[PDB]
Amino acid sequence: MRQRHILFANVQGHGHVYPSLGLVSELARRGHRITYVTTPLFADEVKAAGAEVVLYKSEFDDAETQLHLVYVRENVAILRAAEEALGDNPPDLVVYDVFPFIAGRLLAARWDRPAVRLTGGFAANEHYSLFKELWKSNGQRHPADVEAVHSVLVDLLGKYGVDTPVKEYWDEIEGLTIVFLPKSFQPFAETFDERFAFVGPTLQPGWQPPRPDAPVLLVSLGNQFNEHPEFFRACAQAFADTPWHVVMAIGGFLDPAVLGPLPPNVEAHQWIPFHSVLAHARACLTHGTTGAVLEAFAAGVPLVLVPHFATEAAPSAERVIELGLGSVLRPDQLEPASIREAVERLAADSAVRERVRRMQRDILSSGGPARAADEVEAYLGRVAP
Amino acid sequence: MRQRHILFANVQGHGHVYPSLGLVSELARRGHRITYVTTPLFADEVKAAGAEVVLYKSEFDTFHVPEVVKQEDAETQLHLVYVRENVAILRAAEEALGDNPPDLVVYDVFPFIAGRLLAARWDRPAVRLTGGFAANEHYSLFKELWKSNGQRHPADVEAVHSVLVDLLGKYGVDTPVKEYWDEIEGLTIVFLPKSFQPFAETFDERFAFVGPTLTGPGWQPPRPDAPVLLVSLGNQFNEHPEFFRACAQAFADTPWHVVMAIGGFLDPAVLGPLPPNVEAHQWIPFHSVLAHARACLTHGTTGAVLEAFAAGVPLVLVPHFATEAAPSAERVIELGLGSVLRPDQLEPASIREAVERLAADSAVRERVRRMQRDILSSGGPARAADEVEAYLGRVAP
Ligand SMILES: [Ca+2]
Ligand SMILES: [Ca+2]
Ligand SMILES: [Cl-]
Repeated sequence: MRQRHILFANVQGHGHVYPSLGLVSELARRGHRITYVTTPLFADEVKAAGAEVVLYKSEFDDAETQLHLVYVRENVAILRAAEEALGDNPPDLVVYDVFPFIAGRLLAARWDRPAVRLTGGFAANEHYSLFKELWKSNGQRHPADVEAVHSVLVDLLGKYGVDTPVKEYWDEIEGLTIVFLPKSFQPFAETFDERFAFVGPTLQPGWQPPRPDAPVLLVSLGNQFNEHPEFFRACAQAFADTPWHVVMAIGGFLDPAVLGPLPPNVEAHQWIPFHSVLAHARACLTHGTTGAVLEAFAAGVPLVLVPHFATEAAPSAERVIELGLGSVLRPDQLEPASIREAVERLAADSAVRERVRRMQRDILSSGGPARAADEVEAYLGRVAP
Repeated sequence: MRQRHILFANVQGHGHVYPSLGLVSELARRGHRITYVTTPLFADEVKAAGAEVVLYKSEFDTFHVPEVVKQEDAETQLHLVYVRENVAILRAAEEALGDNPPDLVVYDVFPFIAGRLLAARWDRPAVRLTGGFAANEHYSLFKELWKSNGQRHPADVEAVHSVLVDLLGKYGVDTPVKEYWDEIEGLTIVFLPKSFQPFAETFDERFAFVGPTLTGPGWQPPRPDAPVLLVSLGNQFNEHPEFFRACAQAFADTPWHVVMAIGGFLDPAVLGPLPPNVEAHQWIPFHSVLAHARACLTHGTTGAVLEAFAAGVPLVLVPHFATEAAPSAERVIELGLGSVLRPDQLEPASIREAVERLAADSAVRERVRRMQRDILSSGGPARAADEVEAYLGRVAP
């Protein structure tokens, strides 16, 4: 009955953009006007999803204070991009990813508009915060307790008539937070109140196994920038002369020729349709970021993780192990025979398999992009009648 | 809505199964028990979508080699295999569900005889699905095809008619065969945007035009403003390496960057050395490439067409590569959303000039952008699930 003008505040990067786009499309499907702040790198992708784009220039084009400060400057960059573009015509709603939460909430404070937080990672409240656990494990102070960071945030927050102490503002919970995870994957899930919606992951003729009885393995380390020909060769060697059929997605940087001849039961591709392979897979060998792990569990496929290939993968990998949904290979266990052994043990573990099938069920019932849009619209109902 | 037991009856084949799958998942998300009739070839895909599988044995396992080179009555044989395939699905579903029928039968248009007979015998409401044009008293793609082929309606062929009268009678149906064939379902979910439908204005509220299930490690172009062409002929069982080589030749030493998706049956090594601005892959993520593309050169199946238009990319069509592509291809040309190349028009220079002309055509550009908006506003699986749940509310709450 109402068209809403909805502004997305998001940082550039595959991991931050991709999970959001299903929601952007479902809201545009519903007749809402989507504006989305991003860089030229993701502009075309965001427009294809149905949104109008506001371009910002990314900063990513004492080491931790510098990581902290640039983080602040990136929020400032997105903040100023959105203000200049929208100007004397505020949107109805600000939806922002956790990374630019400074930008998002300040836009909402400056326009007097409600906001929604988006997260493709674990939710935070007073009982669990992944960010607090990370700072702790690295012996870092909370950024708010860092003078140089604290100083800039005081200035920034004052400009926007915010007098809230920096550490508290930092820890405030949004009116609504859409969490793109199934609830059972969330640490301390039971403590998370009504303002948190665990909606799960957003998600060519496809690939078909050449031999219908063959156990299928998917190997992927994402679309890496740095190249691991050695690992893919070791995987090829590991499953040569076994009943397995192995599909290796090597990304857009590595030339499949580089891997040399492959046996007939191993295939390598820069790009593969992941879900079509996972639908047939008995296991998946992967880096273990949140995205990768949930795609596998959405298809009921147990995991062997190699989290040293992905820096973000640590918390997600840790959770997989914690829940008994997969195993992990250390960098000293990457000889072909070791890879084989780990994959076979995991694939044969019927306890892990049943846990993963229950996770598949929890993903399915989570609700997806349609529910995430229903949540957005419902929220707008409450704070904007 | 309370959990319902919903049965999907579908034929095997990517073009029939894939568009249905978004709806399957969205219904399963809502708590519904989904059972889905298919073959082993698609059993994994359907299970991953959230359905339990009832297997059937396809006539097309062994009707591969009987009809390739025709003797006289090949036309009649084609109709008879269609009927047998409907019967294969009907028998499998009845055997599997036995004395415990589902609450609702959702059938694809190809097995409509199976779907409607299951619904009659079980005394249940039914929903029709189609990935192609809807039919009513004003328009029927099949009637136009038979007409253009100079062949009789299958109901007017003696061998087919006799089988069908007998089968219908076994389900307490004495409706004349041709009349029955044309009856309109209580609800039809059409996976097309309404504007793409011929005689769209004549379709009443029993037809929901929900559009294609939408698309979306991302591929990036080599320069920000590189003109990008996507070339795809689908997952061709046939080797057309010459065409891909011709495409590569066409754009060598031009600023274009060409991405060729050659499918899972062709080794890209077969193509030989490619120019540095041309890349070939068995699989590519179509959406990532289309988001940057200025044009798409494609066979013109309804699936591939709507994918291109979802991204606002105009098409150059080569429909002779896919017999299934003629209706969609003709619609694209009729609407001015693309051009077409014939078999004699496939020399490299012909390909390059055709693509350049199409990509520069502002009028096409604008009509395609209107089609993109239609598709984006069509509603998709969430709307399709809403329509199914609402229909249940009315006819079997
Ligand atoms: Ca891009
Ligand atoms: Ca299959
Ligand atoms: Cl129809």
